[PDB]
Amino acid sequence: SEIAHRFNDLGEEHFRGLVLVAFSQYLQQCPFEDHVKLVNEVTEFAKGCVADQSAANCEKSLHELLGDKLCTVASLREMADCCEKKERNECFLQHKDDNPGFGQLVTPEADAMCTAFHENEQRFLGKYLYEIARRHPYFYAPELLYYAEEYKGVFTECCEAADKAACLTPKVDALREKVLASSAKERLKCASLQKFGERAFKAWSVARLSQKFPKAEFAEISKLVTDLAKIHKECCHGDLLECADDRADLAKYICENQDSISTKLKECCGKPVLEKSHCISEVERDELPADLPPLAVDFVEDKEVCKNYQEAKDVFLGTFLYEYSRRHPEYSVSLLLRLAKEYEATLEKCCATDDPPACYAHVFDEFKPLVEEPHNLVKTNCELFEKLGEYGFQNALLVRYTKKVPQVSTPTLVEVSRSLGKVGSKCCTHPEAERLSCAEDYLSVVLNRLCVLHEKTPVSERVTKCCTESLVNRRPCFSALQVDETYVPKEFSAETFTFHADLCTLPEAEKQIKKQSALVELLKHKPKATEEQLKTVMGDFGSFVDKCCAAEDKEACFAEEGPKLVAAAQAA
Repeated sequence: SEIAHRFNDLGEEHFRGLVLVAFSQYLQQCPFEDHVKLVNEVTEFAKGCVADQSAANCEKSLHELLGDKLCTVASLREMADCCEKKERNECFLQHKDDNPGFGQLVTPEADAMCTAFHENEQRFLGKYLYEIARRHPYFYAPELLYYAEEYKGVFTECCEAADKAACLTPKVDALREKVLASSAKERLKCASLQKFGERAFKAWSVARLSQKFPKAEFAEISKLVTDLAKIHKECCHGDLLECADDRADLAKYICENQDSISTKLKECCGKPVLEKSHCISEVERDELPADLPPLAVDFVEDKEVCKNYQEAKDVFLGTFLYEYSRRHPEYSVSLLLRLAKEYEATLEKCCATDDPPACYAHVFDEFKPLVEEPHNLVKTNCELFEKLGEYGFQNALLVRYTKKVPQVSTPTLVEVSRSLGKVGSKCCTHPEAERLSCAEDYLSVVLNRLCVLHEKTPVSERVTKCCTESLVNRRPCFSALQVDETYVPKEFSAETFTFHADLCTLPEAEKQIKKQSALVELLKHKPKATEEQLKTVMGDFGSFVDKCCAAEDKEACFAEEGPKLVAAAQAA
C-alpha cells in the first residue's frame, strides 16, 4: 500500500499537515471547514491502511484517491470539468491560480490572537497553513511545515511576553517576509521544471550546489542534483507526500555522508527533520580546497577538447560548470550558466571550423564582456538605491519599466516594481563580494513572477519574447529592452483617477501603492513628455490628498476637487 508507506514514513501529524496543504493548494476558494473534514477523512482511511495493508482501496494510487475525494463536493462549481475525467491530475494542476483574488490577510488584535492560539493551536496552525498555501499554490510542501513551526514559536514567545502586540507585529512581519521569499524562489523552480526541463533545472542546481559545497566530488553533486530534481519534480507535479518523504530521505543521506560533501553540516544534522532540511537548505558557503589548478589548462589549452566533448557533451559541460562555479561564489548562478552556454556554442562552432585549438584558445575574450554588464548594473542600481531610498527606487523603476512595457496591467507593473525595489534593501546592504549573486538571482526570481503573471493573459509581444526564450537570459533580456512605440497613449478616462475618501483611513503601504498606481496611469497616458512634469504632478497628488483628507469634510472636497485635477493633470 502507498498510503501506509507514506504514513509510516511521515507520521500522523505531518501527514495531516501535508494533506491539508494539498487540498489548500488545489482548492484555494473553498472555505476552511470543508478542508478540515476532508483531511480528517483522509487520515481516518490512512490509519485503516496501516492496520491492514491489503484493505480495499489501499492498493490504489494517491492521485486517484485524492481526486475521488475531491469530486464529492467539488462537483459544485470550472472544477466540475476535471471531475468528468480520470488527465484529471494535470487538469487540477492546470486550474491552479497564480494570482487569486484573495485579500492580503486580515489580522485581529494581540489578545484575541493569543486567545485563539492558546484555545486550540491545532486549528490555529492549520488555519495559518490554509491561509498561506491558498494564496501561494506553488509553495514547497515541507518548507511550509517548518515555517509553520516558526509561527508556533512566534506565538509561544509573544503570548508570554510583556506587551503581546508590540512583541507580535514585527515578528509577524518577519515570518511574512521570509515566507514570501521562499514562495517566490520556489515558483521559479516549478517554472524551470514544468517549462524548461530537468536539463535546465539540473544545470541551475549544479551551479548553486557547486557554489555552496566546493569540496565535494562532481559525481556526488551529480547524483545529488539528480535526486533534488526528482523531489522538486514531485513537488511541482502535486506529488506532495512523496516529495516530503524524498526530502527527508535526502537529508538523511546527506547526514550519512558529511565527509563527502562539506564541513558546515555538523550542527545542522543534530536537529529535527524539518529544522534539518531548512538548516541544510540554507547553510553558508564552504571553504575551497587547495589542490586546484587553472581552468585554462583543462578547458582551453588542453588537447582533448573536441574529442572529449564529442564523447559525452552533457557530462563534459556539467564538469565545466562544476569547476567554474566551485571557484566563484561571487558570481550569480545566471552569470555562470550564461558563460556555460557561451562555452557550449564555442565548442560547437570551433571543432568544425579551420583549426579547433587555435580558435577555441580565445574563449576568455568572449568571457570578458559577459561578466562586465552585470556588475555595471549592480553598481549603477545600488548607486540609485542609495541616492533615492527604497520608495524613490520603486518609483524610478516604475518609470523605467512602464516605459519598457506600457501594455502591462497596472497591478502587475506596480507589484513587480516594488519587489524590484526590495533588491536594494536586501542585497546592496551586503559587501560587494556578495552583491552580484544576491542581486541577479533575486532579479531572475522577480522577473519569473512577472512572466508567470503575464502568462495568464498575454498583452505585450516583447514581454512574451523575453519570457519565452531562455531562462538564464531573462534578466539580460529585460535590460536590453527600452522604450516602446507600438503602444498608443491612453486617454484620461472617467475612472483613471477619481478615487474615494476612505483613502485617508488606509495605511501608508497601500497609500503608496495607490500613489504608484496613479503614477502608472500617468506614465501610460503620455509616455513622451515625461521630464520633471511627472514629479510635478505626483507632488500635487500628495498635496491634494493630504489637504483634502485633513479637512474632515463628509466626502465633499474629494468629489469636488476630483474632477478638477484630472484636467489640471492633463494640461501638464
